[PDB]
Amino acid sequence: SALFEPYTLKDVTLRNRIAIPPMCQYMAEDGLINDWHQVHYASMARGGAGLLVVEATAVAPEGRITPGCAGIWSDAHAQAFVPVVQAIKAAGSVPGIQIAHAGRKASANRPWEGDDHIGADDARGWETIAPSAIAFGAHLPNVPRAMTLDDIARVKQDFVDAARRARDAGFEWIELHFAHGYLGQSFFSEHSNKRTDAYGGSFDNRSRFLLETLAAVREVWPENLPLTARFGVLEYDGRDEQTLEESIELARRFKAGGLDLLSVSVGFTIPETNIPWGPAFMGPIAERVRREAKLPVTSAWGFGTPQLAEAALQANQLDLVSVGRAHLADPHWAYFAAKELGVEKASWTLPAPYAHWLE
Amino acid sequence: SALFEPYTLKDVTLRNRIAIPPMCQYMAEDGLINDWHQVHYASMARGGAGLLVVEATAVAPEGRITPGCAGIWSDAHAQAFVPVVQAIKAAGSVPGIQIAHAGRKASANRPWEGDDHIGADDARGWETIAPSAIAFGAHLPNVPRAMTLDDIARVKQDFVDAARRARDAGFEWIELHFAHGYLGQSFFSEHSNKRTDAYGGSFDNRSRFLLETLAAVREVWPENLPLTARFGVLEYDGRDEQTLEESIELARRFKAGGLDLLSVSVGFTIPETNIPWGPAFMGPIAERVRREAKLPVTSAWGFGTPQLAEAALQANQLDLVSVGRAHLADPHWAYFAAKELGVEKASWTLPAPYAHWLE
Ligand SMILES: Cc1cc2c(cc1C)N(C[C@H](O)[C@H](O)[C@H](O)COP(=O)(O)O)c1[nH]c(=O)[nH]c(=O)c1N2
Ligand SMILES: Cc1cc2c(cc1C)N(C[C@H](O)[C@H](O)[C@H](O)COP(=O)(O)O)c1[nH]c(=O)[nH]c(=O)c1N2
Ligand SMILES: CCCCN1C=C(C(N)=O)CCC1
Ligand SMILES: CCCCN1C=C(C(N)=O)CCC1
Ligand SMILES: [Ca+2]
Repeated sequence: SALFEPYTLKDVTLRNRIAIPPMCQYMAEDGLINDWHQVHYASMARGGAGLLVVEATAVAPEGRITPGCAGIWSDAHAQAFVPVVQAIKAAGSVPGIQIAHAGRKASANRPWEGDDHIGADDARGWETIAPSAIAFGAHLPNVPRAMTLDDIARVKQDFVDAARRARDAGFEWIELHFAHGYLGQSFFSEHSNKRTDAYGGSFDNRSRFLLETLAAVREVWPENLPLTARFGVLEYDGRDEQTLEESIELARRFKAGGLDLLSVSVGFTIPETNIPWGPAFMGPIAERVRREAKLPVTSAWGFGTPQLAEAALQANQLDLVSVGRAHLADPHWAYFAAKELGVEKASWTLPAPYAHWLE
Repeated sequence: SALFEPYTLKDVTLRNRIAIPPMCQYMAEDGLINDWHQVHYASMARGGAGLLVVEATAVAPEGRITPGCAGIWSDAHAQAFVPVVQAIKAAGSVPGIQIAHAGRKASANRPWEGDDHIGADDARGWETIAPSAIAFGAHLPNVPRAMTLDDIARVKQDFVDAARRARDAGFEWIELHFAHGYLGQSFFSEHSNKRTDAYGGSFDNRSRFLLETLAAVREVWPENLPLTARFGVLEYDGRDEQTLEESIELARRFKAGGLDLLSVSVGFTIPETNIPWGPAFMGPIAERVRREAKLPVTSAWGFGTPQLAEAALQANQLDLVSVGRAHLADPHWAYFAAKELGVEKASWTLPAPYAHWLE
């Protein structure tokens, strides 16, 4: 089975091609993770996935999506991740982390608590920052503060500091969050970036924040550990042909800047879109990025069917398959997949105290 | 649906009728549980089961099955369970524990490490104790030493000490392990008990160790928390009619002695048997014990299909359905069952960070 072949990137070897993508838990307090996360991540890692990327973790407090988001903006925050890292490794999985800044989509309620921008009366809220003073709209009407050159320099340095802290916590895989309409994606998109300085206007200028951040992080992140990023390569906003061409060119520049793998996603930069949600709908998009930018890729958004995952690998659309919600439903989904694809000794996808009894 | 009705017994209310029965993990060292257990139990509790009975926990070192079995024979051992109790409660489940003594089946290898008696030259082994100096046979050939009267007093007191510790660690449900061929079962069975003192021969005498242990535990275990036991009510040894009749009379005496619920199982006292394994095969046996002894019951051994569980409850065969291996496969099996049975807002069997997304 393609899905259960190992994968080696730099010095890291994954035991199979199942990745658990970052999934916000909204259970942290002041950025600090706790027993919610400890058990959540340890249980999924024991489930058999080869790679577990920890949820979007804010590089600065204002970079959280919500008051429940994890952070890594101080050494105390980083120390809190050490037992999560070590529990993932003890299970035989590889620990990764996604470091993030929510940009204009920050200062929002938890999804099951309204999922909308926090109101001004509410004392949980904070001022948001973005390339331009323009609101997402819809359920996120708050207008961000337009970043100055000093802000841009400060945020870049926050990504660098976060990467250094991830390294020292023991993460073996890092993912820069340049997707889903948050700070990085919003610098790239003409929808949200109306700057007239070096960071807006042209393709080179709009790309600049992303490329400068990647290069700054590259200076502290170990050369022998995968350096990856997540990027929304189209919006389904009526501009897909040109947007995707630009996105793929940026992926070529990521590669020339030392990126080891790209997690291919959707932009979500504005609400006025028509995303054609469906089983494995990103497969052919990821394939095009992979082939044209000549870079390893993963993608998500409809692969929790073991046959869909296997198919995407056999078609060389993906190098890793990211399976999210199915792991929330069943933290041992990788075992389920091994059974469903007829892997020999499928139960030994799991640790002995389970595997012995399930074969 | 019947599966998702609450259950109240003494001061304890279970949020549904799904119980996770005790399942040995063989991952402890010198009886001390560790991070294996912490995550294992916390993840299953978050999966939605109403009751989680912690694995067979030895009241004394020689009463472990294996060198990996959990123990509660010191206050340090009991303190190790406190975070497990706390995590089970935090998940909305009720924490229980099974306290145990393996009798002549003790001093064995872990199941994936041969599953047989440790040989005499292996320094990991120990002398075993039992009512009479008779081996189980087959893969457990070691002959136990016959217990003295002082041994019997000491082991009863170890059960008392274990219950006291379990109480103080915060467990809300206790289960005495009088099943599966271990020490208690072996006092009751004529196959293993050939004693000629007060603890063997007659039905009263064979019952004595079990009834005295129950009464001694009852003195320390709070009256407002369920006091339960697991007991093998037949062997499938060609003596089932008489064995079942005696087992049911013993169950009546347990009830008279303050037992709140009986977990109905198979004796496994000797290897020379013909157990008719199949889906829910214990259902009719449990029903008969329930009806004739007038005690609430649970059972296991083939109920991990949601329809089989639901059917057993509607037929009033069981008050709680114990689902073991399906929870090793999927710690969130209770959510899977809620979906399979068409429970409304089934995803909210799980905590919010999962339920919101799975709706
Ligand atoms: C609870 C939850 C939380 C998040 C997500 C989604 C969900 C369900 N996703 C998107 C996620 O990584 C993935 O791409 C999607 O879930 C699609 O994959 P599945 O169809 O769920 O396998 C996500 N994406 C990301 O880049 N960083 C993150 O922290 C989050 N957080
Ligand atoms: C790994 C493992 C370990 C144990 C068990 C079984 C398994 C699979 N079982 C028996 C268990 O509680 C249950 O009765 C059986 O698993 C049958 O139920 P299922 O068919 O698995 O739902 C068990 N029984 C018991 O009384 N105390 C225990 O500690 C153990 N340990
Ligand atoms: C962005 C649209 C839906 C996917 N989600 C992504 C998140 C992320 N942190 O990238 C958080 C919630 C949902
Ligand atoms: C006689 C074996 C029945 C199932 N098991 C029960 C155990 C028990 N501790 O009661 C341990 C292993 C297996
Ligand atoms: Ca011996």
